[PDB]
Amino acid sequence: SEVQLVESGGGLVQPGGSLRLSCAASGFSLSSSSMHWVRQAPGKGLEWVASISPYSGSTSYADSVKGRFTISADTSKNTAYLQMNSLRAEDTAVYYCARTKYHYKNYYWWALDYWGQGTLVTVSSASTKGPSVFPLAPSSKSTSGGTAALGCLVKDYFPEPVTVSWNSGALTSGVHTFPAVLQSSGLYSLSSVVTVPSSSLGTQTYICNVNHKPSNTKVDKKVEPKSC
Amino acid sequence: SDIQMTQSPSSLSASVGDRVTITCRASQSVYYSVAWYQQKPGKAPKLLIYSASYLYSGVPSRFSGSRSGTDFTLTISSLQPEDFATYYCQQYRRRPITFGQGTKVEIKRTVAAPSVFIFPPSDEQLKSGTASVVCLLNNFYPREAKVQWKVDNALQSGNSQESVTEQDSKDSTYSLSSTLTLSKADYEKHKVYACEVTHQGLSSPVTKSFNRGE
RNA sequence: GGCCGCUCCAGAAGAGGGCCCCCUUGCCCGUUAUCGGGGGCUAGGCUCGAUGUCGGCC
Ligand SMILES: *[C@@H](C)[C@@H](O)CCCOCCOC(=O)CCCC[C@@H]1SC[C@@H]2NC(=O)N[C@@H]21
Repeated sequence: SEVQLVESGGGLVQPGGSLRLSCAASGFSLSSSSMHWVRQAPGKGLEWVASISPYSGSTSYADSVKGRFTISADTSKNTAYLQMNSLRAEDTAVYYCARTKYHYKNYYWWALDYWGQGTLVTVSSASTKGPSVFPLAPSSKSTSGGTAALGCLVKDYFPEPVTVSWNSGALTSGVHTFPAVLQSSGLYSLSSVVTVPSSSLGTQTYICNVNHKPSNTKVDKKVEPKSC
Repeated sequence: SDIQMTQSPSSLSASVGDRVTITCRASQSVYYSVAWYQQKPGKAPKLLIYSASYLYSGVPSRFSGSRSGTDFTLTISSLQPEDFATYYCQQYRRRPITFGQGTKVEIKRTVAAPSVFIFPPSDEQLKSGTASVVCLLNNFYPREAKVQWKVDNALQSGNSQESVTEQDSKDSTYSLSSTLTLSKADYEKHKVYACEVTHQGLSSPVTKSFNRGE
Protein backbone atom coordinates (compact mmCIF):
# COMPACT_ATOMS: atom_id res chain seq x y z
CA SER A 1 0.00 0.00 0.00
CA GLU A 2 3.00 2.30 -0.47
CA VAL A 3 2.07 5.04 -2.91
CA GLN A 4 4.92 5.97 -5.27
CA LEU A 5 5.18 8.43 -8.18
CA VAL A 6 8.34 8.24 -10.29
CA GLU A 7 8.87 11.09 -12.76
CA SER A 8 11.21 10.87 -15.73
CA GLY A 9 11.80 12.56 -19.07
CA GLY A 10 13.13 15.92 -17.94
CA GLY A 11 16.16 17.45 -19.56
CA LEU A 12 17.56 20.32 -21.59
CA VAL A 13 15.83 21.54 -24.73
CA GLN A 14 16.02 24.55 -27.01
CA PRO A 15 13.20 27.10 -27.29
CA GLY A 16 10.61 25.70 -29.66
CA GLY A 17 11.54 22.14 -28.69
CA SER A 18 9.57 19.30 -27.15
CA LEU A 19 9.85 16.98 -24.18
CA ARG A 20 7.64 14.18 -22.88
CA LEU A 21 7.47 13.69 -19.12
CA SER A 22 6.38 10.36 -17.61
CA CYS A 23 4.95 9.69 -14.16
CA ALA A 24 4.99 5.97 -13.25
CA ALA A 25 2.60 5.24 -10.37
CA SER A 26 2.46 2.29 -7.99
CA GLY A 27 0.51 1.57 -4.83
CA PHE A 28 -2.80 2.77 -6.31
CA SER A 29 -4.74 2.65 -9.58
CA LEU A 30 -4.64 5.67 -11.92
CA SER A 31 -8.37 5.17 -12.54
CA SER A 32 -8.97 5.83 -8.84
CA SER A 33 -7.21 9.19 -8.95
CA SER A 34 -6.82 12.60 -10.46
CA MET A 35 -3.24 13.03 -11.70
CA HIS A 36 -1.53 16.41 -11.89
CA TRP A 37 1.57 18.18 -13.08
CA VAL A 38 2.70 21.14 -10.93
CA ARG A 39 5.91 23.01 -11.67
CA GLN A 40 8.28 25.09 -9.57
CA ALA A 41 10.62 27.54 -11.27
CA PRO A 42 14.00 27.95 -9.53
CA GLY A 43 13.50 29.88 -6.31
CA LYS A 44 9.78 30.37 -7.00
CA GLY A 45 6.45 28.92 -5.86
CA LEU A 46 4.22 26.13 -7.12
CA GLU A 47 2.27 26.57 -10.37
CA TRP A 48 -0.36 24.09 -11.48
CA VAL A 49 0.13 22.96 -15.10
CA ALA A 50 -2.41 20.25 -15.95
CA SER A 51 -4.75 17.62 -14.50
CA ILE A 52 -6.30 14.40 -15.80
CA SER A 53 -8.85 11.91 -14.55
CA PRO A 54 -7.82 8.61 -16.20
CA TYR A 55 -11.22 7.07 -15.42
CA SER A 56 -13.06 9.59 -17.60
CA GLY A 57 -10.28 11.00 -19.75
CA SER A 58 -11.22 14.51 -18.63
CA THR A 59 -8.30 16.99 -18.72
CA SER A 60 -7.63 20.61 -17.77
CA TYR A 61 -4.74 22.98 -18.39
CA ALA A 62 -3.24 26.20 -17.19
CA ASP A 63 -4.03 28.94 -19.74
CA SER A 64 -0.33 29.46 -20.46
CA VAL A 65 0.18 25.87 -21.70
CA LYS A 66 -3.08 25.32 -23.59
CA GLY A 67 -2.42 24.07 -27.09
CA ARG A 68 1.25 23.45 -26.26
CA PHE A 69 1.00 20.76 -23.55
CA THR A 70 -1.05 17.58 -23.55
CA ILE A 71 -1.62 15.47 -20.42
CA SER A 72 -2.53 11.82 -20.94
CA ALA A 73 -2.55 8.50 -19.17
CA ASP A 74 -1.99 4.84 -20.01
CA THR A 75 -3.89 2.82 -17.43
CA SER A 76 -2.40 -0.43 -18.74
CA LYS A 77 0.97 0.97 -17.57
CA ASN A 78 -0.38 3.00 -14.59
CA THR A 79 1.56 5.94 -16.01
CA ALA A 80 0.64 9.54 -16.72
CA TYR A 81 2.42 11.73 -19.27
CA LEU A 82 2.92 15.39 -20.06
CA GLN A 83 3.74 16.04 -23.71
CA MET A 84 5.33 19.50 -23.82
CA ASN A 85 5.62 21.25 -27.18
CA SER A 86 6.78 24.75 -28.14
CA LEU A 87 8.84 25.03 -24.95
CA ARG A 88 10.28 28.40 -23.93
CA ALA A 89 12.71 29.64 -21.30
CA GLU A 90 9.93 30.54 -18.86
CA ASP A 91 8.90 26.86 -18.71
CA THR A 92 12.20 26.05 -16.95
CA ALA A 93 11.20 24.41 -13.67
CA VAL A 94 11.14 21.26 -11.65
CA TYR A 95 8.02 19.40 -12.77
CA TYR A 96 6.19 17.40 -10.10
CA CYS A 97 3.65 14.68 -10.69
CA ALA A 98 0.99 14.52 -7.97
CA ARG A 99 -2.10 12.48 -7.17
CA THR A 100 -5.51 13.16 -5.70
CA LYS A 101 -7.14 9.97 -4.43
CA TYR A 102 -10.66 9.31 -5.70
CA HIS A 103 -13.33 8.79 -3.03
CA TYR A 104 -16.62 7.56 -4.48
CA LYS A 105 -18.43 8.81 -1.36
CA ASN A 106 -17.21 12.37 -1.94
CA TYR A 107 -18.54 14.84 -4.53
CA TYR A 108 -15.48 16.63 -5.94
CA TRP A 109 -11.73 16.29 -6.05
CA TRP A 110 -9.91 17.53 -2.94
CA ALA A 111 -6.21 18.40 -2.42
CA LEU A 112 -2.98 17.06 -3.94
CA ASP A 113 -2.37 14.29 -1.46
CA TYR A 114 0.87 12.77 -2.82
CA TRP A 115 3.70 14.27 -4.86
CA GLY A 116 6.56 12.60 -6.74
CA GLN A 117 10.21 13.60 -6.56
CA GLY A 118 10.15 15.95 -9.54
CA THR A 119 12.02 16.05 -12.84
CA LEU A 120 14.01 19.07 -14.01
CA VAL A 121 13.17 20.78 -17.33
CA THR A 122 15.55 23.45 -18.66
CA VAL A 123 14.72 25.42 -21.81
CA SER A 124 17.53 27.54 -23.18
CA SER A 125 19.21 28.46 -26.44
CA ALA A 126 22.56 28.66 -24.68
CA SER A 127 25.33 26.32 -25.77
CA THR A 128 27.16 24.08 -23.31
CA LYS A 129 30.20 25.93 -21.98
CA GLY A 130 32.58 25.25 -19.14
CA PRO A 131 33.20 28.08 -16.69
CA SER A 132 35.95 30.64 -16.66
CA VAL A 133 37.45 30.59 -13.17
CA PHE A 134 38.98 33.74 -11.74
CA PRO A 135 40.63 34.33 -8.34
CA LEU A 136 39.05 36.44 -5.61
CA ALA A 137 42.34 37.32 -3.98
CA PRO A 138 42.96 38.42 -0.40
CA SER A 139 44.74 41.76 0.03
CA SER A 140 46.74 43.02 3.01
CA LYS A 141 44.21 45.89 3.18
CA SER A 142 41.42 43.34 3.73
CA THR A 143 42.29 41.52 6.99
CA SER A 144 39.54 41.75 9.62
CA GLY A 145 40.02 40.32 13.10
CA GLY A 146 42.83 37.99 12.10
CA THR A 147 40.72 36.52 9.25
CA ALA A 148 41.16 36.85 5.48
CA ALA A 149 38.62 36.10 2.75
CA LEU A 150 39.41 34.61 -0.62
CA GLY A 151 37.57 32.73 -3.28
CA CYS A 152 36.92 31.86 -6.89
CA LEU A 153 34.54 33.48 -9.35
CA VAL A 154 33.04 30.75 -11.53
CA LYS A 155 31.65 32.68 -14.49
CA ASP A 156 29.81 32.07 -17.75
CA TYR A 157 29.01 28.37 -17.74
CA PHE A 158 26.01 26.44 -19.02
CA PRO A 159 24.06 24.43 -18.00
CA GLU A 160 23.83 23.99 -14.22
CA PRO A 161 25.38 22.60 -12.06
CA VAL A 162 28.94 23.31 -10.98
CA THR A 163 30.45 21.96 -7.81
CA VAL A 164 33.31 23.66 -6.00
CA SER A 165 35.61 22.19 -3.40
CA TRP A 166 38.66 23.70 -1.72
CA ASN A 167 42.05 21.96 -1.46
CA SER A 168 40.42 18.79 -2.86
CA GLY A 169 37.97 18.64 0.03
CA ALA A 170 40.56 19.20 2.76
CA LEU A 171 39.16 22.70 3.42
CA THR A 172 35.48 22.75 4.32
CA SER A 173 35.19 25.02 7.34
CA GLY A 174 34.17 28.58 6.49
CA VAL A 175 33.40 27.80 2.84
CA HIS A 176 30.37 29.43 1.22
CA THR A 177 29.48 28.53 -2.36
CA PHE A 178 26.73 30.80 -3.49
CA PRO A 179 23.70 29.83 -5.56
CA ALA A 180 24.26 30.41 -9.25
CA VAL A 181 22.62 33.41 -10.90
CA LEU A 182 21.30 33.28 -14.45
CA GLN A 183 22.88 36.19 -16.26
CA SER A 184 21.15 38.11 -19.03
CA SER A 185 23.48 36.29 -21.45
CA GLY A 186 21.77 33.02 -20.55
CA LEU A 187 24.97 31.75 -18.90
CA TYR A 188 25.31 31.08 -15.17
CA SER A 189 27.82 32.51 -12.71
CA LEU A 190 28.62 31.95 -9.05
CA SER A 191 31.35 32.58 -6.50
CA SER A 192 32.80 30.31 -3.85
CA VAL A 193 34.56 31.97 -0.91
CA VAL A 194 36.30 30.87 2.25
CA THR A 195 37.55 32.74 5.29
CA VAL A 196 40.92 31.68 6.71
CA PRO A 197 43.45 33.03 9.21
CA SER A 198 45.30 35.94 7.64
CA SER A 199 48.62 34.87 9.17
CA SER A 200 48.30 31.62 7.18
CA LEU A 201 48.43 33.29 3.77
CA GLY A 202 52.21 33.01 3.32
CA THR A 203 52.44 29.36 4.42
CA GLN A 204 49.15 27.84 3.15
CA THR A 205 48.03 27.08 -0.39
CA TYR A 206 44.37 27.67 -1.28
CA ILE A 207 43.06 26.02 -4.45
CA CYS A 208 39.46 25.91 -5.62
CA ASN A 209 38.50 22.78 -7.55
CA VAL A 210 35.69 23.51 -10.01
CA ASN A 211 33.71 20.66 -11.62
CA HIS A 212 31.27 21.12 -14.51
CA LYS A 213 30.17 17.66 -15.64
CA PRO A 214 28.22 18.81 -18.78
CA SER A 215 31.48 20.11 -20.27
CA ASN A 216 33.59 17.38 -18.62
CA THR A 217 35.70 20.12 -17.02
CA LYS A 218 37.72 19.90 -13.83
CA VAL A 219 39.73 23.06 -13.15
CA ASP A 220 42.02 23.84 -10.23
CA LYS A 221 42.81 27.50 -9.57
CA LYS A 222 45.41 28.50 -6.99
CA VAL A 223 44.32 31.69 -5.23
CA GLU A 224 47.20 33.64 -3.80
CA PRO A 225 47.51 37.11 -2.25
CA LYS A 226 48.77 39.97 -4.40
CA SER A 227 51.75 42.03 -3.19
CA CYS A 228 51.43 45.86 -3.09
CA SER B 1 -11.78 34.74 -13.17
CA ASP B 2 -9.30 32.99 -10.92
CA ILE B 3 -9.03 33.20 -7.14
CA GLN B 4 -5.66 34.44 -5.90
CA MET B 5 -4.04 33.22 -2.68
CA THR B 6 -1.78 35.76 -0.95
CA GLN B 7 0.58 34.49 1.73
CA SER B 8 2.31 36.61 4.34
CA PRO B 9 4.93 36.98 5.60
CA SER B 10 7.34 35.67 2.95
CA SER B 11 9.51 34.37 5.77
CA LEU B 12 9.62 34.35 9.54
CA SER B 13 12.16 33.35 12.16
CA ALA B 14 11.27 31.21 15.15
CA SER B 15 12.90 28.88 17.68
CA VAL B 16 12.14 25.28 18.58
CA GLY B 17 9.15 25.26 20.89
CA ASP B 18 7.62 28.51 19.61
CA ARG B 19 4.02 28.78 18.46
CA VAL B 20 4.12 29.71 14.75
CA THR B 21 1.24 31.03 12.67
CA ILE B 22 1.23 31.45 8.90
CA THR B 23 -1.55 33.28 7.09
CA CYS B 24 -3.02 33.13 3.63
CA ARG B 25 -5.73 35.42 2.26
CA ALA B 26 -8.01 34.36 -0.57
CA SER B 27 -8.92 37.13 -2.99
CA GLN B 28 -12.57 36.08 -2.57
CA SER B 29 -14.46 33.40 -0.67
CA VAL B 30 -13.24 29.82 -1.05
CA TYR B 31 -15.57 28.49 1.70
CA TYR B 32 -13.32 25.94 3.45
CA SER B 33 -11.61 24.50 0.37
CA VAL B 34 -8.04 25.32 1.36
CA ALA B 35 -5.07 22.99 1.71
CA TRP B 36 -1.67 23.50 3.33
CA TYR B 37 1.58 21.93 2.12
CA GLN B 38 5.07 21.68 3.59
CA GLN B 39 8.12 21.66 1.34
CA LYS B 40 11.75 21.16 2.29
CA PRO B 41 14.59 22.23 -0.03
CA GLY B 42 15.09 19.86 -2.94
CA LYS B 43 12.04 17.82 -1.91
CA ALA B 44 8.45 17.42 -3.00
CA PRO B 45 5.63 19.07 -1.08
CA LYS B 46 3.70 17.05 1.49
CA LEU B 47 0.03 17.64 2.30
CA LEU B 48 -0.60 18.73 5.92
CA ILE B 49 -4.16 20.04 6.06
CA TYR B 50 -7.18 19.97 3.77
CA SER B 51 -10.65 21.52 3.98
CA ALA B 52 -9.06 24.38 6.01
CA SER B 53 -8.67 22.47 9.28
CA TYR B 54 -8.67 18.70 8.70
CA LEU B 55 -5.37 16.98 9.43
CA TYR B 56 -4.18 14.69 6.66
CA SER B 57 -3.32 11.10 7.64
CA GLY B 58 -0.06 10.80 9.54
CA VAL B 59 0.47 14.53 10.04
CA PRO B 60 1.42 15.42 13.65
CA SER B 61 -1.23 17.06 15.78
CA ARG B 62 0.89 20.16 16.43
CA PHE B 63 -0.25 21.33 12.98
CA SER B 64 -3.70 22.90 12.82
CA GLY B 65 -5.65 25.11 10.46
CA SER B 66 -8.36 27.70 10.83
CA ARG B 67 -10.45 30.09 8.80
CA SER B 68 -11.70 33.61 9.45
CA GLY B 69 -13.53 34.83 6.36
CA THR B 70 -11.01 34.78 3.53
CA ASP B 71 -8.06 34.60 5.92
CA PHE B 72 -6.68 31.09 6.49
CA THR B 73 -4.13 30.26 9.14
CA LEU B 74 -1.74 27.38 9.66
CA THR B 75 -0.58 27.11 13.27
CA ILE B 76 2.29 25.00 14.60
CA SER B 77 1.69 24.81 18.32
CA SER B 78 5.27 23.95 19.33
CA LEU B 79 7.79 24.19 16.51
CA GLN B 80 10.06 21.15 16.12
CA PRO B 81 13.46 21.07 14.37
CA GLU B 82 12.00 19.16 11.41
CA ASP B 83 9.44 21.98 10.91
CA PHE B 84 11.84 24.56 9.47
CA ALA B 85 10.58 24.52 5.90
CA THR B 86 8.43 26.44 3.45
CA TYR B 87 4.64 26.26 3.76
CA TYR B 88 2.18 26.81 0.90
CA CYS B 89 -1.55 27.36 0.95
CA GLN B 90 -3.75 26.38 -1.97
CA GLN B 91 -7.43 26.84 -2.78
CA TYR B 92 -9.56 24.30 -4.61
CA ARG B 93 -12.95 26.02 -4.36
CA ARG B 94 -12.73 26.98 -8.03
CA ARG B 95 -10.62 25.84 -10.92
CA PRO B 96 -7.84 26.52 -11.75
CA ILE B 97 -6.33 25.67 -8.39
CA THR B 98 -4.04 28.44 -7.17
CA PHE B 99 -1.23 28.54 -4.60
CA GLY B 100 0.10 31.17 -2.24
CA GLN B 101 3.72 32.18 -2.75
CA GLY B 102 4.92 30.41 0.36
CA THR B 103 6.20 31.25 3.83
CA LYS B 104 9.67 30.06 4.81
CA VAL B 105 10.06 29.32 8.53
CA GLU B 106 13.71 29.98 9.40
CA ILE B 107 15.79 29.53 12.56
CA LYS B 108 16.05 32.44 14.97
CA ARG B 109 19.45 33.31 16.41
CA THR B 110 21.29 36.25 17.89
CA VAL B 111 22.02 39.23 15.66
CA ALA B 112 25.35 38.98 13.83
CA ALA B 113 26.91 41.77 11.78
CA PRO B 114 28.44 40.78 8.44
CA SER B 115 32.16 40.80 7.86
CA VAL B 116 32.52 42.63 4.55
CA PHE B 117 35.14 42.07 1.85
CA ILE B 118 35.58 43.60 -1.60
CA PHE B 119 37.44 41.94 -4.48
CA PRO B 120 38.71 43.80 -7.56
CA PRO B 121 38.45 41.95 -10.87
CA SER B 122 41.41 39.71 -11.61
CA ASP B 123 43.86 40.63 -14.34
CA GLU B 124 42.93 37.29 -15.90
CA GLN B 125 39.33 38.47 -16.27
CA LEU B 126 40.28 41.94 -17.50
CA LYS B 127 42.28 40.31 -20.30
CA SER B 128 39.11 38.56 -21.47
CA GLY B 129 37.18 41.85 -21.68
CA THR B 130 35.02 41.86 -18.53
CA ALA B 131 35.41 43.16 -14.96
CA SER B 132 33.39 41.53 -12.18
CA VAL B 133 33.72 43.32 -8.82
CA VAL B 134 32.62 41.09 -5.92
CA CYS B 135 31.46 42.26 -2.49
CA LEU B 136 31.13 39.57 0.19
CA LEU B 137 28.93 39.73 3.29
CA ASN B 138 29.96 36.83 5.53
CA ASN B 139 28.04 35.13 8.37
CA PHE B 140 25.36 37.67 9.23
CA TYR B 141 21.92 37.50 10.82
CA PRO B 142 19.19 38.46 10.15
CA ARG B 143 18.86 38.11 6.39
CA GLU B 144 17.88 41.72 5.72
CA ALA B 145 20.79 43.73 4.35
CA LYS B 146 21.28 46.54 1.85
CA VAL B 147 24.33 46.45 -0.44
CA GLN B 148 25.04 49.58 -2.48
CA TRP B 149 27.68 49.93 -5.18
CA LYS B 150 29.38 53.28 -5.74
CA VAL B 151 31.79 53.99 -8.61
CA ASP B 152 33.72 57.24 -8.26
CA ASN B 153 31.06 58.11 -5.65
CA ALA B 154 28.26 57.48 -8.19
CA LEU B 155 25.53 55.15 -6.96
CA GLN B 156 25.12 52.18 -9.29
CA SER B 157 21.80 50.70 -10.38
CA GLY B 158 20.87 47.78 -12.62
CA ASN B 159 24.40 46.41 -13.14
CA SER B 160 24.72 44.16 -10.07
CA GLN B 161 23.31 40.81 -8.95
CA GLU B 162 23.01 39.32 -5.45
CA SER B 163 23.13 35.70 -4.34
CA VAL B 164 22.43 34.57 -0.77
CA THR B 165 23.10 31.26 0.90
CA GLU B 166 20.54 29.30 2.83
CA GLN B 167 20.94 29.43 6.60
CA ASP B 168 24.20 27.84 7.61
CA SER B 169 23.60 24.37 9.02
CA LYS B 170 25.96 25.05 11.93
CA ASP B 171 25.53 28.70 12.98
CA SER B 172 22.27 29.73 11.26
CA THR B 173 23.80 32.75 9.52
CA TYR B 174 23.54 33.95 5.94
CA SER B 175 26.28 34.99 3.56
CA LEU B 176 25.74 37.09 0.49
CA SER B 177 27.60 38.05 -2.66
CA SER B 178 26.87 41.17 -4.70
CA THR B 179 28.63 41.15 -8.06
CA LEU B 180 29.10 44.34 -10.09
CA THR B 181 29.68 43.48 -13.76
CA LEU B 182 31.27 46.10 -16.01
CA SER B 183 32.92 45.89 -19.38
CA LYS B 184 36.68 46.33 -19.25
CA ALA B 185 36.19 49.66 -21.04
CA ASP B 186 33.80 51.00 -18.39
CA TYR B 187 35.90 49.62 -15.52
CA GLU B 188 38.95 51.55 -16.77
CA LYS B 189 36.94 54.80 -16.92
CA HIS B 190 36.89 55.05 -13.12
CA LYS B 191 39.08 54.80 -10.04
CA VAL B 192 37.14 54.24 -6.81
CA TYR B 193 35.04 51.10 -6.42
CA ALA B 194 33.04 50.92 -3.21
CA CYS B 195 30.60 48.48 -1.63
CA GLU B 196 28.47 49.95 1.18
CA VAL B 197 26.62 47.61 3.54
CA THR B 198 23.71 48.39 5.87
CA HIS B 199 22.67 45.78 8.42
CA GLN B 200 21.03 45.69 11.84
CA GLY B 201 24.19 44.35 13.45
CA LEU B 202 26.16 47.43 12.37
CA SER B 203 25.84 50.72 14.22
CA SER B 204 26.36 52.57 10.92
CA PRO B 205 26.96 51.49 7.30
CA VAL B 206 30.26 49.76 6.53
CA THR B 207 32.09 50.64 3.31
CA LYS B 208 34.86 48.60 1.73
CA SER B 209 36.52 50.11 -1.30
CA PHE B 210 39.62 50.01 -3.47
CA ASN B 211 41.29 52.17 -6.10
CA ARG B 212 41.72 50.60 -9.52
CA GLY B 213 45.41 50.02 -10.17
CA GLU B 214 46.47 50.14 -6.50
C1' G C 1 -65.55 50.50 -26.77
C1' G C 2 -65.27 44.60 -28.21
C1' C C 3 -62.73 40.33 -29.40
C1' C C 4 -58.13 38.00 -31.20
C1' G C 5 -52.96 38.34 -31.13
C1' C C 6 -47.26 39.84 -30.70
C1' U C 7 -45.65 40.64 -36.92
C1' C C 8 -43.31 45.78 -36.23
C1' C C 9 -43.29 50.40 -31.76
C1' A C 10 -43.17 51.40 -25.89
C1' G C 11 -40.62 50.20 -21.38
C1' A C 12 -44.90 51.02 -18.04
C1' A C 13 -42.83 44.31 -17.84
C1' G C 14 -40.61 39.00 -14.91
C1' A C 15 -38.29 34.84 -15.51
C1' G C 16 -33.63 32.96 -18.12
C1' G C 17 -28.21 34.69 -17.90
C1' G C 18 -24.14 36.92 -14.81
C1' C C 19 -21.55 38.75 -10.08
C1' C C 20 -20.95 38.68 -4.59
C1' C C 21 -21.88 36.60 0.68
C1' C C 22 -23.30 32.73 4.74
C1' C C 23 -23.90 27.71 6.10
C1' U C 24 -17.36 22.18 6.58
C1' U C 25 -21.89 19.97 1.25
C1' G C 26 -26.14 21.16 6.05
C1' C C 27 -34.64 17.76 3.03
C1' C C 28 -33.46 15.25 -1.32
C1' C C 29 -29.55 15.73 -4.78
C1' G C 30 -24.01 15.60 -6.65
C1' U C 31 -21.15 13.19 -14.36
C1' U C 32 -14.06 10.03 -11.37
C1' A C 33 -17.98 15.55 -10.22
C1' U C 34 -18.32 21.02 -5.86
C1' C C 35 -23.86 20.99 -4.48
C1' G C 36 -28.36 22.61 -1.93
C1' G C 37 -30.89 26.16 0.93
C1' G C 38 -30.81 31.19 2.40
C1' G C 39 -29.05 36.28 1.66
C1' G C 40 -27.06 40.81 -1.41
C1' C C 41 -27.18 42.76 -6.54
C1' U C 42 -27.56 43.43 -12.00
C1' A C 43 -33.47 45.97 -16.76
C1' G C 44 -34.91 46.94 -20.80
C1' G C 45 -28.65 45.11 -23.93
C1' C C 46 -30.14 39.10 -26.04
C1' U C 47 -34.04 34.96 -25.39
C1' C C 48 -38.70 33.60 -23.72
C1' G C 49 -42.83 35.37 -21.36
C1' A C 50 -46.48 39.14 -19.98
C1' U C 51 -48.47 43.97 -21.00
C1' G C 52 -50.35 48.37 -23.76
C1' U C 53 -48.67 53.25 -24.53
C1' C C 54 -48.65 48.53 -30.17
C1' G C 55 -50.84 45.74 -34.50
C1' G C 56 -55.12 43.42 -36.83
C1' C C 57 -60.37 42.56 -36.96
C1' C C 58 -65.56 44.41 -35.81
C1 LIG D 1 -33.82 37.29 -16.20
C2 LIG D 1 -34.50 36.54 -15.07
C3 LIG D 1 -32.85 38.22 -15.55
O1 LIG D 1 -32.12 38.84 -16.57
C4 LIG D 1 -33.69 39.26 -14.76
C5 LIG D 1 -33.24 39.29 -13.31
C6 LIG D 1 -34.48 39.69 -12.43
O2 LIG D 1 -34.16 40.85 -11.66
C7 LIG D 1 -34.57 42.06 -12.26
C8 LIG D 1 -33.32 42.83 -12.71
O3 LIG D 1 -32.97 42.38 -14.03
C9 LIG D 1 -31.56 42.35 -14.26
O4 LIG D 1 -30.88 43.20 -13.80
C10 LIG D 1 -30.92 41.20 -15.12
C11 LIG D 1 -30.11 41.86 -16.29
C12 LIG D 1 -30.41 41.13 -17.57
C13 LIG D 1 -29.30 40.11 -17.83
C14 LIG D 1 -29.38 39.61 -19.40
S1 LIG D 1 -28.78 38.38 -19.59
C15 LIG D 1 -28.38 38.41 -21.30
C16 LIG D 1 -27.92 39.74 -21.58
N1 LIG D 1 -26.54 39.74 -21.54
C17 LIG D 1 -26.10 40.58 -20.37
O5 LIG D 1 -24.98 40.79 -20.04
N2 LIG D 1 -27.39 41.12 -19.68
C18 LIG D 1 -28.45 40.66 -20.37
